[PDB]
Amino acid sequence: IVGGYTCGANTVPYQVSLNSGYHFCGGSLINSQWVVSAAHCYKSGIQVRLGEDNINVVEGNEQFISASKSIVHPSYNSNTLNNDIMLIKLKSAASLNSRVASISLPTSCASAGTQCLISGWGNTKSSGTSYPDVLKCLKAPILSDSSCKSAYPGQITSNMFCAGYLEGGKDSCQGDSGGPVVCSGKLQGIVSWGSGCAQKNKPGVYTKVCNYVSWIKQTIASN
Ligand SMILES: NC(=[NH2+])c1ccc2[nH]c(-c3ncccc3[O-])nc2c1
Ligand SMILES: [Ca+2]
Repeated sequence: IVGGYTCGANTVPYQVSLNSGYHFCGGSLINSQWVVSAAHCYKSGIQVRLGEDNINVVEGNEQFISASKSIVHPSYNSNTLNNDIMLIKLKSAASLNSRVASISLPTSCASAGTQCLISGWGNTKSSGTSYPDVLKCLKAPILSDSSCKSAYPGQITSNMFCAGYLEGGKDSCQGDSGGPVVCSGKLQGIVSWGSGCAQKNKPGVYTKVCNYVSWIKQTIASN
């Protein structure tokens, strides 16, 4: 997260870290056995880490559970990143409490102007790599579709939305991929891509979760 602040241990109880010997992506807990992340974060050998704050120290509240299966959306395109969403089922359910909690799926899409919270352990520099130990937060608004399409002409599908600051300085970055964009208590986006990090006129692009709620409910219901 570039231009963000330290969230505070366990203030974001639905944030998960996807780990394969190191942190590589974020994700959101939506029920005690399912996590939603981005299809480009897929790999085998994923351990889901819940109740995390400092990812390099065990401090208490952490739950490490291995993933039983990862379901990348059947229509995910790795060249356009359209349908960039993946569901991970956990080997055992997580114990929920106030430090580990699920986030709700939306009942409607959000409008531009809505302010949202983006969090993650990804890069905090736009030029160079500086990964934090603790979780960083950034509050960003959803931009209008014209500013998003004018920024990435021909690269935005209707399953993507832009959120961020056109003046630059604040944005999500690598390491944040797969993580949450929560607005008014609902999971509205997933960190998917952007051109560099925090660059002027290059806002972040997120998977528009409101378009996958029926798919998520049907896939969890049949697995
Ligand atoms: N500007 C953003 N909001 C953003 C978000 C996620 C990213 N992930 C990446 C990224 N991911 C994997 C390898 C290199 C990257 O620059 N760039 C990213 C940029
Ligand atoms: Ca820790």
